[PDB]
Amino acid sequence: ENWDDVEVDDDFTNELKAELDRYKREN
Amino acid sequence: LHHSEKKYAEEDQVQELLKVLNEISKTTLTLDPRYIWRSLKDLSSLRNQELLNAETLCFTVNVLYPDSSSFKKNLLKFITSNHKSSVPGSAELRNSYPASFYSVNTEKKTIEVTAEINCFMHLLVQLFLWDSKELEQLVEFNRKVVIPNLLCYYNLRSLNLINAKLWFYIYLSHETLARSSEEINSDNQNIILRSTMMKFLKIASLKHDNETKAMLINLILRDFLNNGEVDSASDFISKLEYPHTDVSSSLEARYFFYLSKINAIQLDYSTANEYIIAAIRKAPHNSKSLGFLQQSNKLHCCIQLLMGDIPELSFFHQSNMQKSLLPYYHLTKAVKLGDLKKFTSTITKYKQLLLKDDTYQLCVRLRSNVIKTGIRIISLTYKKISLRDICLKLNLDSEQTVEYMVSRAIRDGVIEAKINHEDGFIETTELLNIYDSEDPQQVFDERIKFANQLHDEYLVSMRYPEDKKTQQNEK
Amino acid sequence: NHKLSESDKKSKLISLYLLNLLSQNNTTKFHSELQYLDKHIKNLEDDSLLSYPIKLDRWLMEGSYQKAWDLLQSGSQNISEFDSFTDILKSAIRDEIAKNTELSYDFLPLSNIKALLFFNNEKETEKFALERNWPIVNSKVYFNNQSKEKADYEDEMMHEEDQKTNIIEKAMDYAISIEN
Amino acid sequence: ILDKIFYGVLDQGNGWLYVYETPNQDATYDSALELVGQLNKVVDQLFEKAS
Amino acid sequence: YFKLKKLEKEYELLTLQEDYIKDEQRHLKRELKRAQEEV
Amino acid sequence: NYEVSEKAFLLTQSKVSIEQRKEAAEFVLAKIKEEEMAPYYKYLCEEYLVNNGQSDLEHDEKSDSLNEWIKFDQELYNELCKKNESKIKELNEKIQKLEEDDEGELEQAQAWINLGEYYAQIGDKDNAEKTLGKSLSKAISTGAKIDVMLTIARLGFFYNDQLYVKEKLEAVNSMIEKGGDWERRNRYKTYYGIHCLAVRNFKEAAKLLVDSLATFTSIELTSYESIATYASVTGLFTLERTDLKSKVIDSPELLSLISTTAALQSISSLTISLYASDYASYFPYLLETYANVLIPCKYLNRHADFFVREMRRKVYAQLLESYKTLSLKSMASAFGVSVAFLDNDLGKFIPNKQLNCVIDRVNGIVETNRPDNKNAQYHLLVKQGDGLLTKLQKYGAAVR
Amino acid sequence: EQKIQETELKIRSKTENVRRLEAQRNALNDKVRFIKDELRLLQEPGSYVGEVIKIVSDKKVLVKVQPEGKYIVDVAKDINVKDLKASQRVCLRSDSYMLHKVLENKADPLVSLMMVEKVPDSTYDMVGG
Repeated sequence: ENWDDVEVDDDFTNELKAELDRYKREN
Repeated sequence: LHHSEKKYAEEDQVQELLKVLNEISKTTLTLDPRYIWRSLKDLSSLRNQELLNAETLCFTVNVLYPDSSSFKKNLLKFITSNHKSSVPGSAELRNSYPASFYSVNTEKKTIEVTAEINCFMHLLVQLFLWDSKELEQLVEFNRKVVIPNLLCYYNLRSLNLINAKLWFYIYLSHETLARSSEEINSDNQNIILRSTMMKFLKIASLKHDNETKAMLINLILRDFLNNGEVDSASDFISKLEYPHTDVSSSLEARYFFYLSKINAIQLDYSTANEYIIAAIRKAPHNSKSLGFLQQSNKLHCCIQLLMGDIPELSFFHQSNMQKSLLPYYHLTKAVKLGDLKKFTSTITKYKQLLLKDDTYQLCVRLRSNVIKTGIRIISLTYKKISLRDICLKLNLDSEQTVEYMVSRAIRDGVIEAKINHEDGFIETTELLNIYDSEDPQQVFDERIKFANQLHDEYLVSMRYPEDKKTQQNEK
Repeated sequence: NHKLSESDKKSKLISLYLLNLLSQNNTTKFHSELQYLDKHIKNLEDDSLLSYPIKLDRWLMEGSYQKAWDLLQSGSQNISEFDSFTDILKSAIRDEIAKNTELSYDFLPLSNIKALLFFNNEKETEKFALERNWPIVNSKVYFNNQSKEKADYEDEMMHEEDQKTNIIEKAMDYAISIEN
Repeated sequence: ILDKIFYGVLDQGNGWLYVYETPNQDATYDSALELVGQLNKVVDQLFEKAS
Repeated sequence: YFKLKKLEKEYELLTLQEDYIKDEQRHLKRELKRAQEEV
Repeated sequence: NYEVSEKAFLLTQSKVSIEQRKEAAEFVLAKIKEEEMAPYYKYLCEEYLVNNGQSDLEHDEKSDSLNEWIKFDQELYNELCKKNESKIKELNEKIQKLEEDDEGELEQAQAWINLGEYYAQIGDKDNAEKTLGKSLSKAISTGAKIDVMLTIARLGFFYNDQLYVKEKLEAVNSMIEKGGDWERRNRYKTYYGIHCLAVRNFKEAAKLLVDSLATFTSIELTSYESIATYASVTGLFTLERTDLKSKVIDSPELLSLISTTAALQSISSLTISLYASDYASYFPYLLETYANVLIPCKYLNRHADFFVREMRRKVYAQLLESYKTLSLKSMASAFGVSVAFLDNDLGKFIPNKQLNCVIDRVNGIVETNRPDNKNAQYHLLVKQGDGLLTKLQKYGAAVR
Repeated sequence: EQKIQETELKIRSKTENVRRLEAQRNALNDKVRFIKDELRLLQEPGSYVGEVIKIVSDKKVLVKVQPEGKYIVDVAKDINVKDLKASQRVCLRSDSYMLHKVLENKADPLVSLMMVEKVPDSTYDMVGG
């Protein structure tokens, strides 16, 4: 549980789906 | 009913007293009474609750009373005692026997029995006081008597261990009196107590008693924390009179616990980090030591956060004490992430809890440590980063502010980088590749010193108990 | 502990003592008495006399001189009673600034250092360059990062030249003690 | 490169190739790490039956 | 005074037996070389 | 029972695919009603305590499931107890006659074999553990004690016991002689691989669930498609690219599953994108697999993003060795990655010393640091060296 | 007695070092006497090898040597004839020709071919149909 389970993650949830926005528009 | 109650408990007390009486009468053996006195504290705590207070009344009747005539009456006056016809002169366990403290030779004053009696008499007094939790005049009445009695006796080799445990009750009863009620008389009462500690410590310095000085140093260093004098603590630890040989493991953990808090204000955590770790390894894991393990772990988490390095994260969840370690997790999270508003609201809710352990002042200094740690995190991510790119992350004030905070971080050799203002970016001067330098050789030399250190102590610890088995006759 | 002492000169003399420890750079008694007082909250925050040296020392090691220098010049309480210590406190900062420009900068222009040292003239910066022996090139100040003889104290620990000889001696000495 | 057939490294910025492949050294890490795992299980059987 | 000086001579008697054993333990290793190799 | 506990925990947390909430709610009220287990219908209230998206409607109206009533009642309880109390009367009647007769060790052991399965199907946990103590003394051969290991494993999967179940698993598999028996080694590649998922192993689990025989069908406990799903979980950690193209891609065991069920998108989409080192097609397969595989499974969603962090750092390490210096805008327009999200991805690893990378923001380029160095290997021996000396000093002073 | 109290600590530490280094020296000292006295043990003719057959009321045991024949010698004074039975391999001294100790018993297989197997591995579950 070193540097993993203690702070969990709390990221890459709604920001992962938001990446496809700039991919399907600017391109 | 009450007649048979006094004979049962007193016989068990005399049975334990006669065992240590013949041990000190033959040559010099200082470890024989010590093993019984360890269990005596636990056995007397449960025995004092049973059969009320009537077990210690006839004990004063049995042996001759040098000072104890009026001491037992004043102890029973506060509780408004009833008269059971316990007046001395009824129960007689002596009956003219050599191990019974023969009376005729004692009354004629041709022999001195006061050494092994009066010194042991003060031990049973402090045990009953801690069970009933008596305060105010009863605390000062006992302390005033014991001090002249210790100065009158010569404090022999076996006499130094009798009062060694009495100092712990003197300091404990005085601190609980000040926290319960504060007055002007309690302040001047501690002035005399500070002088008594130094007078007895000088006498014990000649005998070089290991257990006696171990109890004093723990009480003297703790008194300096309430008095607030560093010069008294700094000069005290400079002599290094604390023996590491025969002192108990519980007394060792208390010694290293003070050095961590003393070195914490000197802004040098190199030596203080080892004392807080060694104090945990020398502290038992039982339930009675849980109070020390709780306070020691609270200081350990604060030392690492003040060094600019994140401690072990799994230490909180693996232990079962994390209920009180929850405030320290939000302190580490606020410093690592680098949020300015999160740190302000973190110490606000727990501000009431941080006042008891006096760790709130170390939490105020964590405000600067948020930036000190944040610079080290962003420096490892980007070796070359522009000036305005850092302010967009930690939401700092201006560009000149972040430029001058990096030069302060390299003062202690943390970041180890350079700032180029003409080019406009900060470049890291650490290329690693330390395998070609002599720096790891200095650390490897200490590992050999640590390995051979336990080798010499291995022959001392293992061979010593085998000395008695050679002289004793075997089948 | 004495709770009956209330006066305007009591909090002033205690505040002047904290500025005296920072003048000589004393890390012993300055970081100690903060926890030894009666009020660890109201007197160390709401009171501007006791919190004056606290905000300076906290912002000194922080590295931000923008808001730290304002208390030593434009402050409210630095006029009369605190002005005596402003000479050394501002001198202790510029002594650290001179040592920070050596390691983190090879060369710096005279125009940008004028704002950091809070000087109103370029000749004032060059005045301390000759006293401290700073190499000076055109429109720049060169820093060669000159050190002293050996380091610190405690001989045969990170001190003199040829440390590998003592390292070999550490392997020979403690190896004989194995049999002993 | 990733198949470990020939160890190398490219440069996509300037379109060049730098030096990558280097040999290893035994009796340092791989040999010592395997000994730490074995000694950790042996010491666990010492204080277990010692008390 | 007479019994006080008796303890000082007892410390020297303990030193005579202590210094001889420390020297003997190193000389016993020389006798082991003459023993296991000869037999 | 079938699957032990899966459908009960499918309704615990579901981020997407609301249609699976209806199917999972209809299965928990079906099998339990069809089976003989009385209490396992009551535990539905205790399992969802302190959770987001609870399917139990009592004091909380926030349930988003279509079937909101899992709560225990006395209507189903009275129907299940009538079938449980009727069969135990017939079992205790026939077995009691065999105890007084005492003919052979087979009838004494077989009597408790049918009970060990019966007390598990009537909802008795601790009562079924006492049945193994009587069958242990009645054991005949080594195979008789193996059935005791099955009962410990079956009853241990409900609460996921990693202590007594995992320890007694290797004790029965070893005993005196291990051998190549199919009643031990085959169950060692399955039962032991399950406990490795809860302790976050990913190393020893990749040497069993990945490389093994082609069946391992446990029926009521696990199926073939369930075990084959975890093959891509632990196979992407320890196994390097050399073993990914042999025991994963070209392995004939996973070739038949791709052509059968294409809705997994794990052993196929993730393995092809990782083998090609193409981040353009590797990104869309991360969200599809995380939702339909990691979340529904009980031994996965407990990791979830913890397992996602390991997959992302794998592709960043492969591309790191493919170039020295590259512009940030060039890689952004190549693999189709945003510039803003690029700084957040590399910010969770580089400061943790997971990957060595250098980025120059002045020119907008990324560099490559030395992946392996002699001093970096000795730093790991410092903690391992001092970690051993800590136990030798601490435990050495304790016993004295 | 101030000078005595300063040296009072020397009554223990100096006494311990004499006792601690005693058995440590005696450990190497005994090895010197054991090896030098081994010459008498190496020059000793040794002992024969035999087995017990039968006993009599005269405290004389019949020892059967494997290469040689049978011999009747005297039992050792430490034990008696009640603890000795047939098919028991014992020791026979070469000098005084008497009993020394007991080695072991006779192996389970006897005569030419002897098959003795208790609790075999075959069970009812291992045989189907």
